[PDB]
Amino acid sequence: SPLLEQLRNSSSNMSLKDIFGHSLEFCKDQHGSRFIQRELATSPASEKEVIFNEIRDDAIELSNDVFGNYVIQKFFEFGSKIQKNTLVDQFKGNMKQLSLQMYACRVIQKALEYIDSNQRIELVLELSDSVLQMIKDQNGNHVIQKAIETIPIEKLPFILSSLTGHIYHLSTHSYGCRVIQRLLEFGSSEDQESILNELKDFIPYLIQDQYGNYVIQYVLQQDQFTNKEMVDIKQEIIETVANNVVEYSKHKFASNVVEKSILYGSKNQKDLIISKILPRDKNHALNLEDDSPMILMIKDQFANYVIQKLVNVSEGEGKKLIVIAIRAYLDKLNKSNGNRHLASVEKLAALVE
RNA sequence: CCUGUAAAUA
Repeated sequence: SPLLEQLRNSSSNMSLKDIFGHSLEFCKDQHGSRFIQRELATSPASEKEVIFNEIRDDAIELSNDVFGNYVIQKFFEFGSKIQKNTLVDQFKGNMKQLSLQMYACRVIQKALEYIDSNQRIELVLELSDSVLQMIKDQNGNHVIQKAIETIPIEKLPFILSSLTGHIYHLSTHSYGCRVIQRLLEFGSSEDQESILNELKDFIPYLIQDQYGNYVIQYVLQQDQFTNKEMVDIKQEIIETVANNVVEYSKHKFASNVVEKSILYGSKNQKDLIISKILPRDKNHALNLEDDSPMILMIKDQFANYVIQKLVNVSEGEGKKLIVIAIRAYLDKLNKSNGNRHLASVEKLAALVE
């Protein structure tokens, strides 16, 4: 169409008043769309009204469109109350469907950010029986997370109530762990208790899972300002990591949990873990065996990071023994003859010097 | 080993 051509072969520019014929067709076009987005951020109310009153009947369709969905979003960002209310009233009865669409879910997500608190819950209530389905969906899990971020959890009882029995499963799912992380962050002390109870028998599996290990890390980085349940669970995580320090350190996923353990654990919790790897004295340190924790760790692709980490978080008396042991390991390999130049040794080398 | 993990748009 001619107007679209007058746009591209010119970018004395056009403005929103120039396209009163062809807004919908401008919105469904990539270039037309970026144009409208740009004008909406700086146009007076009158020009915004004219565009809106023209495309409003096709809001749902635009919400689903690859290029149009941004134009709908800009109306939540730069729109008037009257305009926002109108779009919301077109969403009523359609939450689930929109939330599952690849593009419209982005509009829904933007809307929750901008509409009034009552309209948020009003829309989200439509998902009250589809929560599990929403969390497993590639598009719906983000709407769920957004809902948790924008609405007070007291207004969202149906989220957790739909999850009980499924919490461990979800904590090892790709999307489930994100939601779980949000429920914990934004949940009441009781919600957190309900969640941590379904996990506290499975910390070993969680620590070594490709998704669950993030849930563990999130619990580890909490402070003792939190509830009675966090404190206890944070201890079982430390205790469990203590009992397995070496094997976890050599684990692709669990090695990250050991790092957070020693990074965010209390003075005692930390010493509990380090006392598993520390050479007994200045002598053991100078002459370690190839099967001592330290050495098994220095030589491992994942464990070397946990060693580096220990160097940093180490107190004077333990730090002392750790450094000398590392220095010693470089010597042996250095002298006797193939050449390695491994990055893990290079890293330990310099940071010691 | 120039060393190591997670989600839907132009």
